[PDB]
Amino acid sequence: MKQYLELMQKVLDEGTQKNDRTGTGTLSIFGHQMRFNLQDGFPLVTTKRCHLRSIIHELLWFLQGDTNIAYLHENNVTIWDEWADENGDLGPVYGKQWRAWPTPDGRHIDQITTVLNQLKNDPDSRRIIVSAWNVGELDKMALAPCHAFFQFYVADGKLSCQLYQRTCDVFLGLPFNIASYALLVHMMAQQCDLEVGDFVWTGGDTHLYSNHMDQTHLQLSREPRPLPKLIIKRKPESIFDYRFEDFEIEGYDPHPGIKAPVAI
Amino acid sequence: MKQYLELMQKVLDEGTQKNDRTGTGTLSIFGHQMRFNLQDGFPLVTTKRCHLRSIIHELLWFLQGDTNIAYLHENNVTIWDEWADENGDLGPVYGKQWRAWPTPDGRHIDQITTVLNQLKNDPDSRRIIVSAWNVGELDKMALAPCHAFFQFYVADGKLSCQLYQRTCDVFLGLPFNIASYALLVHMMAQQCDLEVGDFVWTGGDTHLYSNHMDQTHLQLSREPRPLPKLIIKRKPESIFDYRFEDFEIEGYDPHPGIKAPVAI
Repeated sequence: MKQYLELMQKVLDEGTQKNDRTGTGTLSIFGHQMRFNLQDGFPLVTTKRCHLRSIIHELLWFLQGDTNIAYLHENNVTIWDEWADENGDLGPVYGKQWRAWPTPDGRHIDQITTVLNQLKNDPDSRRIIVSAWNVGELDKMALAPCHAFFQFYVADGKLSCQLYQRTCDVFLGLPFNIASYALLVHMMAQQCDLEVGDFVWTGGDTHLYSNHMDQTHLQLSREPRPLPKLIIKRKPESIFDYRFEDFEIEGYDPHPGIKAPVAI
Repeated sequence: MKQYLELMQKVLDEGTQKNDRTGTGTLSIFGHQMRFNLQDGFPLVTTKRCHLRSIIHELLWFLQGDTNIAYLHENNVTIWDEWADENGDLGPVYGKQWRAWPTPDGRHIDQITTVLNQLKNDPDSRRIIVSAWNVGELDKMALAPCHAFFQFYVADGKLSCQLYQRTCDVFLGLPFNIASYALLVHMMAQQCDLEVGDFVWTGGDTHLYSNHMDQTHLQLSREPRPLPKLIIKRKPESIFDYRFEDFEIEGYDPHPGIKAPVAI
């Protein structure tokens, strides 16, 4: 997409050379923001073939709040295998914080229900927020939250959402990340009888790995195509009742997929 | 400053009309980002007279972690009086989370020391973060964090910082907000023997109150002047040992101050 390709080019033109968790070098910039008007189409990259299968399953999994990968495994979703232990546990990652943030007084805060409550009764609230950045539980998580915090906003009958992504592998992870949150906005909007607004993506350490340079140049040589349209076949009673089959994508005509090799 | 005035104009041109905590109407946009290269000068607005007295005291107060306004009062800083109770308490606001985030297992996490530890031993970390958004303690705070989360970044010997501001009164609060964080970056950089980089400001619900429109148009008619220079007269042994007198501003030549009337 235009916004995505412009970010790739920006990292290439302005990125500084360094390293990551000590391994593969990277070109990186700090601080970036882009906006996707969801009324213009579902933001699924077209300059390379992407699939929504894992994205959808992971999101439904997040919303359920169970951090064991059992559900993902039953559906052959393996993106979390790398971080899961023998029992399939990941510690209190995303879902646990979204649905049951533990407080010092023994309570479990349901941030998703809280946000829906706010969108329904106080849509102009300036604190319709979900945070996965639970400082007191970071050490127990298999992975510190990458999509760390997000906020909702309502205006002119439309729901918008801004995500703060602390770290981002532009080539491998970003396409997945944008589609995931765009899907969440559509689901939240449907439950609130609102139209979709903008998805605002804000990033911290935004980078391209050195071994993805040829792949990036290849993608940049391709012309973006019209964005597809997301179709929600059913209207569930609540945000926790969506099913994999409820989602469909129309008019998706991407360029060939590009593999993303990673070092270990 | 150029960046500040451009935001004012953007809210005027693109802002949507609505309301706040039910009271004064506002013009607002959602999602914005601007960057201040601290090497170009200290970002203290010049199109209206600003003072750093309260800003400095509040920051030193944050760093100490005590949320009682006693210190502020002793120095005639009254910006928190509005929210403090009879005893001068505010609940677990900013400072408490910065220095002693309570965990469910009975610990108090010092995020400031953690960040300094990271800048010293792992400057390329993609999670050098401080969060004040403690979901489990929001109800006990006199005010939910407005400057909610910030992240540091190091490149080419320079320290950068990005702040996520969930809500922002562009006319009254923003000038204060930018200077406060710019000061923190300078202090953090000095302690780490680094040069200052960029301060990246990211906002959520960014607005202008209806009763600040004339004031905004007046400020927009004024030409920004060269930014001043921050002078740190001393080099403390740690981030917790700064004193009010350690800071001085040179070359500050602003336009006259503009009062900001607020409804109650």
